[PDB]
Amino acid sequence: YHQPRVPSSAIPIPNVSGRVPLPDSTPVPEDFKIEIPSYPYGPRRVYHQSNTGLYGSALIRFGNNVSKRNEIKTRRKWRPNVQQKRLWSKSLGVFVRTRVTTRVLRTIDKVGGLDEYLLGHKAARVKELGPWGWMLRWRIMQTPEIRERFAKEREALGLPPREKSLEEQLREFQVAGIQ
Amino acid sequence: EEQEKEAKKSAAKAMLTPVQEYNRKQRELRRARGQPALTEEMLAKIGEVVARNKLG
Amino acid sequence: GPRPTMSGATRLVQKRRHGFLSRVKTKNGQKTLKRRLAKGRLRLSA
Amino acid sequence: ATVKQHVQLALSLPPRLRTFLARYPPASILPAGADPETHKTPYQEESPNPFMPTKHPITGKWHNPKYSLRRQAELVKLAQEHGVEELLPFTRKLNEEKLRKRVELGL
Amino acid sequence: ASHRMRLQDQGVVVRLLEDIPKFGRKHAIFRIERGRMRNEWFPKNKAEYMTPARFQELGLTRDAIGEVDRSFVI
RNA sequence: UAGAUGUGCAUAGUUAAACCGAUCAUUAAAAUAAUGAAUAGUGUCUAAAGUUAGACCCGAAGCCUGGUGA
RNA sequence: UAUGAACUCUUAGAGAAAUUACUUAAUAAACGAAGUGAAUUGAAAUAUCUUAUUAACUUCAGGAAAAGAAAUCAAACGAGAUUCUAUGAUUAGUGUGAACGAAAAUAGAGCAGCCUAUUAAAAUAAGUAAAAUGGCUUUAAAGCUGUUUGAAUAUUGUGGG
Ligand SMILES: [K+]
Ligand SMILES: [K+]
Ligand SMILES: [K+]
Ligand SMILES: [Mg+2]
Ligand SMILES: [Mg+2]
Ligand SMILES: [Mg+2]
Ligand SMILES: [Mg+2]
Ligand SMILES: [Mg+2]
Ligand SMILES: [Mg+2]
Ligand SMILES: [Mg+2]
Ligand SMILES: [Mg+2]
Ligand SMILES: [Mg+2]
Ligand SMILES: [Mg+2]
Ligand SMILES: [Mg+2]
Repeated sequence: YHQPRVPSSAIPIPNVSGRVPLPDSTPVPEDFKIEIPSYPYGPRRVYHQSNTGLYGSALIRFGNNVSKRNEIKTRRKWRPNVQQKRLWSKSLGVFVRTRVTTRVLRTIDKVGGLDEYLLGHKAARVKELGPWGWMLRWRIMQTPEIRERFAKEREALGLPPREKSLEEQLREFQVAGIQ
Repeated sequence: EEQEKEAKKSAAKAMLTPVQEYNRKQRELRRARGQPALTEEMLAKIGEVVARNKLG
Repeated sequence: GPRPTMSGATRLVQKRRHGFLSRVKTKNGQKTLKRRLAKGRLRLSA
Repeated sequence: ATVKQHVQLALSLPPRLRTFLARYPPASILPAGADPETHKTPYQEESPNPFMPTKHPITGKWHNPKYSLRRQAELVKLAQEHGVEELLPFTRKLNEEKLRKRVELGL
Repeated sequence: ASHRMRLQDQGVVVRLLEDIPKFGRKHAIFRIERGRMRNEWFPKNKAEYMTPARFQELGLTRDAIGEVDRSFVI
């Protein structure tokens, strides 16, 4: 989709395919690519339309059409109620455009927002995210809000405090370009 | 060619949540504890129960 | 009855239609090669 | 000499039984003057009874027992073949517990 | 009247982080339409979703949800 | 050494069915009032058979799916 | 038991495979799982049904794959993961019919349990269980599922069957 530009972040919201093309203005070293970790459960072999949106666990379903009298079976299709909405992201601070079903819109409200819906670690949720939901999950992990929220949640779990982030690399390429 | 595939297979470890990283740290500590052992004194006391319930 | 449909036939149209490159580079052409390769054919194409 | 024969009977049990007793030793086989609470096993500290469910303190959610009801019946059946059924912790699958509940309450 | 009706959503529970006129005072909990909260309030940080976790941290329970006050004045 | 284990058929009939039982069922209560039904099975071989599989043999036009060819 | 050599194409890119141009460029079929899914045929016609969760196609994967240590079955006694074969069974049951068709259990082949899994995985699972509706499967249960809605917190009897 045509995503807004993050207010203070060089990194753009990933593309549907996974690529993160940087603008020509941003200086990039020779052969440098922003790669997103592979989706654990891999793409969805059927209904590739769901690999580019938040479809939860809904696919296109095939069944029969039954007549009133003779009950003659004819094959038909059931399609999920797929829409295209602009969802607010507190971490990014913009309106992430995406295709989301009406059932996942109620989940975004149930958990407290898109950011809370993308950070869920339960297996049932990582499967519902899909390749696209795994790219938005990776994106909000680069923001300082989530980075400063996960660092505070590690002090409660008795974990050592946590090397260079992706935002700094792009920042250092703008300095090295002038030298 | 394999070092870039094992690093590409374990590349999602930087996307872990604080809870996931906490559970993965406990297995290393739990696996390092080992298995408890039965001392000769505890084994001798178990034999009495076996003999008492088999021979009398 | 049959007709003389090979009159004026050229050998450049035989490689473009039933050639080897026309089959390895197409999804349906890999089947023909694999089918003919499983049967034991020597002349997989043209 | 009798003590040597006793240790040869405890080592004659299947590894499945010895493994369970090693990490869940009852107070009976513990040292004479030992205290049940002290010198607990790392497995015992997680849950006193592996067969009963436990409510995690931090998160108000019940954790499944380490051994499922099916596995609870395989240990009781294997423990009863070597006369070590008096060492397992309380279980609904125990032969004496099944019988006591029937006589006490009935159908 | 009937023994079964059309299933309807009653709204989402939110706690106002500001003091929006014509709805309620600050820190007011009530059920609002999903459209207004999703498109107008949540982006502007005017309210927040009252998830079960939020209820625990704030010490309140599910029996504290109020009603919308259309007559409210600043 | 010792103990147990492994389809099945028959040994009891009667009724829609159970209870019941050398008796049972109908008779809205039952009852020699009336009527019907009671006694060698089982395994194997040889052969002839019913049933399901292509099913004694040969033969369509056509239907569907996947590919080929201007 | 070691050892020298082992060309070109399929198989860099292009192309009319065994050429070009480069270079220490390289992996068929059958078998497996999911998705999609007919018709001939039988019913002496034919629509439900049957043929058939079949053939075929598509994707993905390994030498095998899948499945798997019970929210399983039993019935007041108890059994104790998955997979393969036989019996149970031309049975229960379903269906106007034609026909379709289990499970417990038993025997054999194998046998292994676990989360500290012997390769690195839970802080015990919520838009989930479930309900209405449209379908699949099916015996009306259980199971799968698009749409609209939507729970509870352990034998001190919470949750599923
Ligand atoms: K699609
Ligand atoms: K012709
Ligand atoms: K059902
Ligand atoms: Mg011509
Ligand atoms: Mg509404
Ligand atoms: Mg009889
Ligand atoms: Mg070449
Ligand atoms: Mg080539
Ligand atoms: Mg007829
Ligand atoms: Mg029948
Ligand atoms: Mg649970
Ligand atoms: Mg359901
Ligand atoms: Mg029920
Ligand atoms: Mg259920």
